[PDB]
Order: sequence, then C-alpha cells, then structure tokens
Amino acid sequence: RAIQQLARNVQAVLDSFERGTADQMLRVLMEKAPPLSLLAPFTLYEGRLA
Amino acid sequence: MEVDIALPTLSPGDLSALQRCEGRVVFLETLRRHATLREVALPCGGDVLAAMAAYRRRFAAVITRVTPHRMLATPLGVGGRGQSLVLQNTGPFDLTNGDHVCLVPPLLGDECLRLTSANLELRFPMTLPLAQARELTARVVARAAETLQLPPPHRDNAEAATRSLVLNMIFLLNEGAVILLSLIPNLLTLGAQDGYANAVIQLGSATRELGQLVRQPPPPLPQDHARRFCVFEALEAWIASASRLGDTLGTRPVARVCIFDGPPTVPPGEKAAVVEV
Amino acid sequence: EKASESYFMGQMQVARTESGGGLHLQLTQPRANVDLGVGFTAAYAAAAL
Amino acid sequence: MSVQIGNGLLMVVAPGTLTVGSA
Amino acid sequence: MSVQIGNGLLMVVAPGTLTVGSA
Repeated sequence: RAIQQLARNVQAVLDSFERGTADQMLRVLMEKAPPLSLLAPFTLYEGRLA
Repeated sequence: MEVDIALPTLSPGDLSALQRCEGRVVFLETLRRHATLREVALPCGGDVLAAMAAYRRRFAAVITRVTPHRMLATPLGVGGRGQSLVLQNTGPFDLTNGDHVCLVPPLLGDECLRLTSANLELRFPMTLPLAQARELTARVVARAAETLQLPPPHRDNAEAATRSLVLNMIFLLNEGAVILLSLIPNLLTLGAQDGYANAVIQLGSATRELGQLVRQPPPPLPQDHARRFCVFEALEAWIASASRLGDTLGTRPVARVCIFDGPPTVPPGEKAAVVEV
Repeated sequence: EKASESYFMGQMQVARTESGGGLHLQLTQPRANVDLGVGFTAAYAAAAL
Repeated sequence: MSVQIGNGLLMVVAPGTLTVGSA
Repeated sequence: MSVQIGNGLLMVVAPGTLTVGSA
C-alpha cells in the first residue's frame, strides 16, 4: 500500500512540469503580442514615419 | 567539541586517586580546545559567597575520562539542549528523578583533592536539588546582610550581595504597590475565615505583626488615575523580576536528572545519568 | 510563428526539508527564454465578447 | 519499475550515527 | 560510542535522486 501510494503521488506531482511548460508557453506568448487592431495600420504607414 | 586538559607527571600514589574523579565538574575560564591542569584550580575553602560569585562568570565543564596522559571533559552548556552525560552526586543530600540540579561551592571546606606532585589542588563543587540550594543561598545571604557548621563571613564582598539584593527589592516599590499594601487588614480578616488562607500566611510572616500595630488611611488617587491602572503594572513588574530573583543571587539550574531503567533515587556518592538543559 | 522564441530548460534540483515527522519534497527546475525574431512575431485578436 | 531509490532512500539512511554529541 | 547511525543517517542519505520529475 505504501509503495503504491508513493508511485501514485510521484505520478501526481512533478509533470505539472509538462503541463507547466504548456502553461508558461502561453503565459509568455501573451505578454508580448500586441492586439491586431493596433498593428494593422502601423505596418501600412511604415517608412513614411517621423 | 571536547576539552583536553593536559596533565603534568603526577605521583602514581595520587594519579590513581585522581582517576576516581569521573563525574565532578570544573570551572574553566575560556573554551579553547586545549588547556592545562595548572589553570583550572582554586585555593582551599573560604568566602563561600566569593566562590558562588565566581561560579557565574566562568562556565563549567564535566570530565569524562582520565588517562595517565590527558583528561577529556565536556563544556556543560554552550550550545547543547539535550546533551546527555553523567555526573556523580557529591553533596550531603540525595536526589530523586526529574528534579533539576544546581552547583553550589563546597561547604565547610576540607574537601580538597590535594596533588603534592603538581603542587596544585582542586575543589570540585557539590550538586544539590534546586529547591534546597535555594534555602542554602537564602540563608547565607540573609546572614551576610545581618553584618551591617558555619563559616565566618568577610564583610568585603558581602556588600555586593547586600547591594544586589536591596536593588531588586527597592525596585519593587511602585505607586501601585501601596494600593496593594492598603489591604493588609482586608487580607488578614480573610485569612482567618478559611483554612487555606490561614495556612498560606506563615507564622513569622513579618506582616501579620504589622496588621495589628499600624493603621493606614485610604490611598490617595495617583496622577491621571482615570486613564491607566497601576495594580496590573505593579504585578507584572513583580512577576517578571521575581522569576529570576534567585538566579542573580544563587546559581541557575543547569541540568535535570533523568533515569530510564535504574532505581528512582540515587544515593550520595553514586553516578547518575542526567540530561543538560 | 514557426519559431517564436528560444527556451532553455535546466536540470532538476531536489530540495530537502523536514517538517515534524511529516516530510515534504520541493522540486525545482530553472528556465529561460528570449524572443528570437526581430520585429513583432505574435498577433492577438480578441474575437468574441 | 518500483524498486529502490525511494526503497534507495529507504534502506541506507544507514552510515549517519554521530549527528555528533557535542556543542 | 559515537560513530555512524546518526553519522549512519549522515552519510548515506545517498541512493534517492529522482524524487521523480513528473506529475
């Protein structure tokens, strides 16, 4: 029972690294992507700026 | 950590006698890993109050092994909270399980481990139960303060004892103390109505002889007696300063005797297990 | 984008600590990330409400 | 797939007895 | 009378490295 117990919480706690990497990917991709609305014109008028 | 007190050459007629010292404590002055026997040493008996004043500035250590070359030891308390060791009773009283032990200088003298070879002698201090060393120290300081099986006092350092006592006693007098003093009659009349209250007050209580001689009027209200209260402050001062009164006079407890398998009590002159606190 | 940003995984540490007869492991793995592309390389829509 | 690195931990906690006796 | 079952404990905490990496 104790050994089954270990195996199980093992297989319960640390792959939340796999889920956690899947999380961090989105958490990073979000904080650097501007909204399409503020970006579609910004490329159109590019070059003639300043 | 282990202290190594090196020994000079001694008489084989006396080295063996010193091998009979396996549970007696000694008073170093500094905690260097090595040391010498010539260092930890006190003269013969005299000025028990001087001695007990000496046993507070210098932390002690118990010896464990005596080989013809070195003599190990162990610093009594420097970082340890459960460091179990052994030390032998060398007092006149016995000691039962559980109770704490205290160290008091040797009474009446004449207990000096004389070493004619090294020309130096020691005085291994005795071990008493706490509540009894309390009585001993109290008696000695009371008799010393009297000087404005008993050794004669000195009148030189007894003033240090009188000063240390009278300072703590004087600082008990607060503006709330008189509020607690204004009920001595009201206390005595309660003492005589119940057996327990009457047993609490002793016979020579030195206040029962006041409750029938002097009268005091109601106590004058102190300054700004409408915000704060002085009774509670007085009593907190009292408890905080009495929880350590005996310590600054006698010696702090250092160890409590524990015994797992042996008989409950240890008679005098027998090794006893102990845990340090 | 096809490769938006680099990413560096570390070797897993295993911190110890005791707690009153009940013990508790503490896993740990350091990471790192830099956006490889120059210029913006990730859009955003806010489609619905 | 079940035996001895937590049954590792488990047996040989063994070569630790002092946890010294000295302050 | 001082050496290795707490100096037991002490050395070979050793055969425990996974404390797995997986949830």
